[PDB]
Amino acid sequence: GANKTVVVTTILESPYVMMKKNHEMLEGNERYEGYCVDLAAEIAKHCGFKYKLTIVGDGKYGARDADTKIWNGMVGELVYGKADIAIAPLTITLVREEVIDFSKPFMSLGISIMIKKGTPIESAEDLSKQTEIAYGTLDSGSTKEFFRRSKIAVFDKMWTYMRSAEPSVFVRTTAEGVARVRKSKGKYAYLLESTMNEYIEQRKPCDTMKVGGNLDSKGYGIATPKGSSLGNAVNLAVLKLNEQGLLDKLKNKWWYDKGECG
Amino acid sequence: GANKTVVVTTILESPYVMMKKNHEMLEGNERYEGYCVDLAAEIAKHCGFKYKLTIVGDGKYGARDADTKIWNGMVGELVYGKADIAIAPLTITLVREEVIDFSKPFMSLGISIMIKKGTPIESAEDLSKQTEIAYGTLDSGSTKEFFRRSKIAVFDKMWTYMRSAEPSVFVRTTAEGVARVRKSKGKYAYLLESTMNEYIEQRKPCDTMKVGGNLDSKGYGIATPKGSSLGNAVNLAVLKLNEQGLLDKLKNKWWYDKGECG
Ligand SMILES: N[C@@H](Cn1c(=O)[nH]c(=O)c2cocc21)C(=O)O
Ligand SMILES: N[C@@H](Cn1c(=O)[nH]c(=O)c2cocc21)C(=O)O
Ligand SMILES: [Cl-]
Ligand SMILES: [Cl-]
Ligand SMILES: [Cl-]
Ligand SMILES: [Cl-]
Ligand SMILES: [Li+]
Ligand SMILES: [Li+]
Repeated sequence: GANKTVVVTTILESPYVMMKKNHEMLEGNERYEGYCVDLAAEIAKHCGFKYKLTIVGDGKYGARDADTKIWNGMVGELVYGKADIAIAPLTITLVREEVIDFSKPFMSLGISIMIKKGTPIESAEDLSKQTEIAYGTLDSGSTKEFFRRSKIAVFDKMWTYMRSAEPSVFVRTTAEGVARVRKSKGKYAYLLESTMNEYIEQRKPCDTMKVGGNLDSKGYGIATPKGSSLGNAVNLAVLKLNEQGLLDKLKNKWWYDKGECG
Repeated sequence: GANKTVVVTTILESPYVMMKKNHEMLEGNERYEGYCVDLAAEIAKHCGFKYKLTIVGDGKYGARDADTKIWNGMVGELVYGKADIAIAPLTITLVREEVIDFSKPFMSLGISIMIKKGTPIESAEDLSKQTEIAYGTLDSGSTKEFFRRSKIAVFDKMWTYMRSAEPSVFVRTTAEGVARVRKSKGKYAYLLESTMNEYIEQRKPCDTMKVGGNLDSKGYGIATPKGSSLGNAVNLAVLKLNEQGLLDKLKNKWWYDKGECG
């Protein structure tokens, strides 16, 4: 039948998607800005569709409840037909790949350590061998799931520590994790995706840093419902944008051109 | 119908696939060793297929002749039905994605600069601004195609330099490029994939190094003919192996555990 406007699901997470300061004077997609807003515009331009940015209702990326078998988050919105495409910092994982389609990665990343400057930690092994410096992750998402599911000795030890540490080492949002690092006088380290770690390192008050190698090597992908015709074109668009250098340009724009730490 | 042995196409390129020193005393898949040999075994274990490693007849990765429209290399073997899967350091690119299926990446990489130690070059921009130190790429493959197709000023300038430089700055094999760096007294720099650059930096006589940031960010993928049923399972296997840390283990095994430079 006739073309329809493509429903995009995304999530408010700086610098990927933010409401503009003047959003009340704007309408529709123009209310938002960020890396994923720019990426959505480029994908739509190359694929020739009109689209509407919507914000995922439950604030989650995507996981399946073990009891009800229901998928939540942006993955769920795709699985249940509430959105046509997810354009967000959504990690390509096996369990998600089984239920939705993903483009090839538009950004590479790995789990990483954020410390307050001066914290005597250089690696995941360092954290795992001690408890004076508490450490944790988001309470939902692929970083938490990495530790929960790991059979690698160091990361399994870290997960056992995280589950049993008091007070809770988990946080609900990136902002909460960053604030906790900044306010804990070196006694909290935050495990988060390297992309986000790099972004925060260039934000005032310039008191955090990424330390150590990444713990894994993953990618973010554009997601569509399994079998959706849109998937092929969107994937070719990601590859084209990468080959043209435009994904690198967008990362530089949102991470470094605007950096606040010199 | 009944299960059939899966025909794998690959290419002799160290450390991905090499003939064992004692290969004459061995048969079948046991004649070969390397990262991609180990990876093929893990993929087959997880997917439950038997397979035969074969070596691509024409020694190429995969490109389409502009006049005849015929695909060569491992891509061609898939397109024309001569192999069922390609397991090799095969870069995911747009033009290839249009004709074959690719798994999500099993290895990340970018184009990079190899110098003989002491060469006064730190970046692609450095190379592009001069001619005393000649520089080039393989005469076939995705690294050459990156420069040929680039509309980025620095890389377009480098391509124009490479096409017009005398004597020819192109090489036919990785070994030829490495040898040329080693024998040219600092007057040749080799543009190659970062993975390979890192491998060579750990090989005697320990006289090369990787310099500068990568020029792009790409991945190697396992390839199957478009629409092949094997593609889904193989892709899930790559993701599982990545999530288990086994791809990192294989890279360490073939790059660093065996490193010859300390
Ligand atoms: N990418 C993850 C969600 N996520 C995460 O787990 N850790 C982080 O530090 C993140 C920053 O932005 C999004 C993030 C997923 O897809 O679940
Ligand atoms: N990955 C490339 C082929 N290739 C390449 O172009 N440059 C290199 O330095 C390589 C090392 O191994 C394979 C390589 C393709 O798929 O064409
Ligand atoms: Cl509509
Ligand atoms: Cl282990
Ligand atoms: Cl057979
Ligand atoms: Cl440019
Ligand atoms: Li999928
Ligand atoms: Li494809």
